[PDB]
Amino acid sequence: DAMIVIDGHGIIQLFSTAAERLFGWSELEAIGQNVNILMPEPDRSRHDSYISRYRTTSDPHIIGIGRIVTGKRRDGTTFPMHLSIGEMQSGGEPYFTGFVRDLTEHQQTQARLQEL
Ligand code: HEM
Repeated sequence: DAMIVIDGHGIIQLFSTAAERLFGWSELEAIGQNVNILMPEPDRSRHDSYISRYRTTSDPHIIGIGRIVTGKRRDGTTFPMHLSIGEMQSGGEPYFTGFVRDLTEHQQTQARLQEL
């Protein structure tokens, strides 16, 4: 699906091919950018606090729990996507791997069936 790996500060570490197609950023452009560039406000400005809250409390909220959210493409367009993150440790520091399943087609099919 699309895959993104970030470090404990929300910085993109790895960014898969399918992620590039989905979000519109190339791997080099994406890497080193904060994961919040992938979501609209008000979430964008808060994401760091979310990662910060968890880091500090050690109390999971959305770890291993998939939820539907609104993502943002490079061109400004937004779209619903299913997201699940796994926590992993490497080199002593924590990393988070997210799997994204695009849901636009589902949202359109559902909107359309409702309209008809
Ligand atoms: C691109 C669309 C995304 C949106 C809209 C989004 C939104 C959110 C929200 C609302 C929260 C906190 C929810 C709560 O308090 O229960 C959160 C937490 C978090 N997100 Fe995201 N996120 C996005 C993508 C990502 C990705 C791709 C990663 C991992 C590579 C990620 C990593 C995290 C982490 C580490 C937390 C903290 C977990 C916790 O507090 O339990 N997010 N996100």
